[PDB]
Parts: sequence; C-alpha cells; structure tokens
Amino acid sequence: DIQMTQSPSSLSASVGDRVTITCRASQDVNTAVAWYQQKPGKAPKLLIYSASFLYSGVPSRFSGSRSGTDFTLTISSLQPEDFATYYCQQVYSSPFTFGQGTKVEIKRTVAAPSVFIFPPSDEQLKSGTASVVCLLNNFYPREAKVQWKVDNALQSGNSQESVTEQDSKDSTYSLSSTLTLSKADYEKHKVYACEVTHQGLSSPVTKSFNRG
Amino acid sequence: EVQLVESGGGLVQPGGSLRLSCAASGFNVKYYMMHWVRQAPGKGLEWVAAISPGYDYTYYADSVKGRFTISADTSKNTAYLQMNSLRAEDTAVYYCSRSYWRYSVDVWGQGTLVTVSSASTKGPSVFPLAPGGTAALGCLVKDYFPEPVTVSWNSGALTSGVHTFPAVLQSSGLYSLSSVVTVPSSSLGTQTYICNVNHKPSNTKVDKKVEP
Repeated sequence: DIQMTQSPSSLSASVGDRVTITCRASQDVNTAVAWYQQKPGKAPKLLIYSASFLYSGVPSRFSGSRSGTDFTLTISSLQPEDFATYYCQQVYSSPFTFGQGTKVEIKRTVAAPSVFIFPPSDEQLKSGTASVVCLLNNFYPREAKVQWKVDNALQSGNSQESVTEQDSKDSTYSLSSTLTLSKADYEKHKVYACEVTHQGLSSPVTKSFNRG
Repeated sequence: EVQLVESGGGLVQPGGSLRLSCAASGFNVKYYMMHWVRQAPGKGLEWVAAISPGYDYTYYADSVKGRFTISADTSKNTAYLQMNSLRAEDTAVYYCSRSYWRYSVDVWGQGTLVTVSSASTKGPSVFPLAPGGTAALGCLVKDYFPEPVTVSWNSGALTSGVHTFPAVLQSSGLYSLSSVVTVPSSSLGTQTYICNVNHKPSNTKVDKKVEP
C-alpha cells in the first residue's frame, strides 16, 4: 500500500499570504493525485485534479504542482473563508489512500473574549443535576485558559470545553466551559467563578455568582 | 444535476449489519468507478472500497475486507456498501464518490452518519441559560444520544451572533452542548427568545423560552 505523507499537519497564515502544503507518495503514482478542501460539517470539494489541473469553479488562488513523488498545493493569497482541512489522495493503485490532512487556520489580530457565566436553571436542579456554563465569545488566538473555582477552590476533572470552528467571516472563536456537579454538591457551596486568561486581556477576567 | 445521494445510515448495534446506498443522478454508474470513503468523527478521510459496475471489479481496504461488500446495480444507477460485523471503529460519516477511468474523484455525496453503539436512543433535556449594551443567553441541550441535534433561535428568525457549540461526549456516554446568542440588553422584556431543539433520532422536538 502507497502512503501519502502530508506536511504540515496544521498551519496558521494571515489573509493575503502564500500557503504551501506537501504530499510525499511512498512510490510512483504518476499524476494520479488530487487535492480536496473540506469545510466543517461538509463533504470534500475537488480543487486540483491529475496533480496540476484546476477544477471548474475553484478560485485561481488554488494551484497544484508535481516533482516526482512530491506533490504541492499552493494558495497564493489565503482568504478568511479558506479555513478548512486540505487532503491529498492517490488513485494510482488500491487502496486509493488519503493524506492525514492539513488544518489551515486564518491568522488575525488578537481579540479578547467577552466572558459571561450562567448559573444552573431551577429545572435542572429539580432534575437532580447542576451544570454551570462559562462563555468566552469572539476571541483570537484559539489558546485560552479557563479555570473553575467553587468557594475559591480551583476545580479539576469536572469541566468540559467546547470551541466553535473559526468564523469564516471574522476569523474569531467562541468557547464554552461547563462545570457539572450533583445537586447536593451544587447546594453545599456558595461561590461559582470561571477565571479566564487570554493574550488580549491585560489580566485574567473572573465572572462569578453566589447561589441566590 | 450531477449528484450522489447516500442513504441507510443511522444508529446500529455492534455486531450488526447496515446496507448503505449511493444513488447516482446526471450520469450512469456503468461508466464510472464508485467509491466509499469514511470519516470517524474529528478524524481524516479513510478510503474504504471502490467498484467499477461495468466490469464488476472490486477494491477493499484491509480494514473492511471480508466484513464489508461493495456492489452496484447499473439498472438502479445505485452502488451499495453492505457493512457486517460492525464495530465502534466503523462509526463514521460514510461518503460515496465518483471517478472516471484513472482520473481523480470529482463528485462527492452529502454523506450518511453511521453510529455503532449498544447505547439506547435518548432525547435531550433542554434548559435555559438566562441572560457595551450586548447580553448573552442560550440553552443547554443535555444528555442525548446519538448525534446529531439541531438548534435554531426564534424558529430560524434569529441567526446573527449565534454560536451552537460542537457536542461533547460526557462520561455517562451521552452528548451535551450549548447554543448561545449575543443580543441587545434593551430587549430582555421586549423580545422573547425561544430555542428550537430537534433531536431527529429520538423524534424529540423541544422549544424552550429563555428570559430573566
């Protein structure tokens, strides 16, 4: 089986920049190599066919070249919407193998998060469980530290993070931290705080509430 | 329209069988090579199988050989993936795709989600996240299986400033997610905010009003 080794696994580039993405085939595959773009939630779209031919309706920014067993996908000028995983594929011999992919992120200005905290609803507590939700809205870059403190004790292994895909129009991120407790655990403490550290804040931002 | 339409996915028990269908429009499959490609959630593209219906000749990844059978009926313009001995590993969006001769694959279907799990269907519990002049509010969609779930706001009327987070698998083996929206604070008793939650797999439509 032929391996397509794709470099790099991830990259961050500003709009306007040239981007180079590499596939090394472990054997001769002639030109029978193609490049696909896959946006979040979507099927891949063909960009470059037969190693160097631009597929219909695809912007001229996208180009493909071959040097023996090495294949190169180039974006001339990024664009905020080019946020996607790029894969190459070989159709020379079965199995018709895919690269591991390259996640392209758009680099932009630092933007601090708006921080909001939401106490558990009455309804949930009556269900017998307590979920506390901390929102970090519209920030760049992705790297953000969220810490939970109940009665000013740092918590661990009781929060789950989830983060939107980069906005295709303004390249920001939003993130949720959700602290989940028993009703009894929720009602034996008074103070609930998420403390946010991010490059756009001069100092950590804490949003908190007291039950009641 | 040149198009591929996958069907037959859904939630299935480990050890069971599932027949996927790939219905071709705008071309006859006799003259094309038809492929199955899968994506485990968050992972890359793995090529699975291919068939040339005009010659009955078949290709399989070792990962599925013996267990899976790719076939086609040119009189139904449809290719099939018969999946047997299903494993958790086989949980993936299954895409079918078309290639001509030794040319690269050009058209992809939308994909069909196959979830392999012994865990029962479970509708979400929906709970409010009660609220310069911008306020945040949302709903926690908690304790559902399997994926996916849709959230809209104000029956799709409110789209601007909405972030539906990706689901996270909690330790109980149920998913949970928050949809959040940033609105003007002036409208907290003016405008009512409802989130519409559709969990099609459990046939659960839930509408929850959120207000202070």
